Amino acid sequence: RHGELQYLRQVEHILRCGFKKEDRTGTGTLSVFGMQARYSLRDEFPLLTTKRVFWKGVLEELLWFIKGSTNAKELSSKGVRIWDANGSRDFLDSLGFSARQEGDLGPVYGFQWRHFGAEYKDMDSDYSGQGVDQLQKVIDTIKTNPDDRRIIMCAWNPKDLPLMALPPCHALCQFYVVNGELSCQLYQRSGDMGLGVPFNIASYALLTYMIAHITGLQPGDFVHTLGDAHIYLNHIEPLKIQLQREPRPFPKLKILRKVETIDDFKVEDFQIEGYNPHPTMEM
Amino acid sequence: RHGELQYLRQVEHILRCGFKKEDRTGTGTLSVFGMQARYSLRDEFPLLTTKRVFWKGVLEELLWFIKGSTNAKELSSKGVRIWDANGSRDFLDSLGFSARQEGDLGPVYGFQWRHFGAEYKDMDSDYSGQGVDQLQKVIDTIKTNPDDRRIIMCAWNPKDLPLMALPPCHALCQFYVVNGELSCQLYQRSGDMGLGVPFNIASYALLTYMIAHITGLQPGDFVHTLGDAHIYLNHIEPLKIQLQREPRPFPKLKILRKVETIDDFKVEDFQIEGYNPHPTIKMEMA
Ligand SMILES: O=c1nc(NO)ccn1[C@H]1C[C@H](O)[C@@H](COP(=O)(O)O)O1
Ligand SMILES: O=c1nc(NO)ccn1[C@H]1C[C@H](O)[C@@H](COP(=O)(O)O)O1
Repeated sequence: RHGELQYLRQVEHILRCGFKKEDRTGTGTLSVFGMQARYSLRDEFPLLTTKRVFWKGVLEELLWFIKGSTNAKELSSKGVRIWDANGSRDFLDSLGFSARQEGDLGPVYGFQWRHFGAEYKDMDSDYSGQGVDQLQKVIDTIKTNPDDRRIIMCAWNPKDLPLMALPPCHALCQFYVVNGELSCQLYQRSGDMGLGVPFNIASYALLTYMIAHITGLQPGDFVHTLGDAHIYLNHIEPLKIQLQREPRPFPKLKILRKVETIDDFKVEDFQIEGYNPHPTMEM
Repeated sequence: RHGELQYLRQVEHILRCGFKKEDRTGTGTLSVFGMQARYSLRDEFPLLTTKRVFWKGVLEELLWFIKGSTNAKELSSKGVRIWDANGSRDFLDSLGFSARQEGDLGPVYGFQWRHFGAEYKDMDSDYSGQGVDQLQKVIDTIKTNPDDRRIIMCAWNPKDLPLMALPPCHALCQFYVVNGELSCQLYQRSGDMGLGVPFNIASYALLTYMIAHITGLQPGDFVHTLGDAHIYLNHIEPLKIQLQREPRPFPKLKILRKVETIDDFKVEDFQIEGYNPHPTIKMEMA
């Protein structure tokens, strides 16, 4: 009944039925290919309670995508340092991006969402009016033709892949309207169940709350679809302890004023209410 | 537990729990957003048995994608007419492409799979060496780095959307290797459960058979993920008839020689063995 039970049941499934599968680093995982969960967004927000999620992170990252930034420093400046390693001098240099300034992640989410198909130069270039503004397109469609079955925002851009500091885990999302309610489905190609997935659910849930607010709809479901769902072998023992915790009721997300456009949202517009995660995993 | 039961349980779910949702066509639907089924490809091929699926069409269509064609006439010449209406004068005209030659679907699957990001001109243009050959990239990666979590072919191209005769229902697919087995997940954004979906499952299961053959792996699973899964209101009675039929075991798919490149497959190289479906059920197209 509690929606977090689906996440825990996925983790239980990978622990019990997953296959050992080597991976790009070399730490090894247990893996299952193809999973799906549905998190209701109706009068609650799916911010996992069996372990704390970095909400400040979720929110600032999402605001950073929306402004179309591809500078890790513009995020880091908000106290959210999750993308900093990927834009470091040594990391960029290792990919052959010696000409880039530190921070320049290349044409990642912000760019694809706002400027798909534009020619990326650097993180400081002016791309005003260039490419497809997928995010505004989705919002426009939801308002004018909510029954449309093509309401997609796609970060996966095969042309641009070699220029990105890393390829996106969240390949595309799709939006859906029925009965005054906005749903979102994420196709996530690769999910670290222990460390990444709870954050990723909160992210796409928050986007859906944001879009539903500006289009005058209510949040429906967040449908989480995974490709390689995995648990790193060093996360097994912590997840078994986590798996013994009963979820606390999900918190509520409140939007504190009437916001007209997606660009106008600010950190202060949001309040998480009644979040009571169980107390205290390496990447 | 017969794999076709998942498809039938999806249809039953939509019939029972779907919402009525108007659509672009005006016929209306019952719809659910977000579904997933897994079809084993291990010593069986998921060609549905509760009605007859147009296998010839599945095979010719996929071959046609593979060679990069965006010319409906080139598929029609094989006796497979499923794209002809999309390339017709009247339809191209309605979309505003009156300068376009009849048959010219614009930058659809074949172009995206073989030339992603190239500048489309017309269906007769020479695109050799232009854009990203995603199909070949996926094959290459499967061979050189089977654990890669980025093995994706994406037909959804927001830049090209406005030039396409129709936007792709199959937005992307991802491949996955473990234990000597090749799996594929399709993200299908919109599924006509009556007419489209059984054909679509066969398409991607066949694609997976083809790639596993080329990369020397065994087919694993086909995971079918749907966005707007819908039943047109006029398919309801035909599907209620179908839901009464008990599935028969799935057929086997045989590949009849060693093929070394995906471009070298021909219709003659495939044999469906033991396909014993219940009769065709006819359903009016939206
Ligand atoms: O769960 C994840 N969520 C992300 N959100 O931005 C990013 C990454 N991941 C995980 C999935 C894999 O563990 C790893 C990415 O490695 P890849 O799948 O090899 O590209 O990080
Ligand atoms: O199920 C489908 N499979 C296709 N495979 O190529 C193509 C189309 N369809 C269905 C889904 C919708 O009923 C219709 C396309 O309409 P749209 O989702 O409104 O773009 O055809």
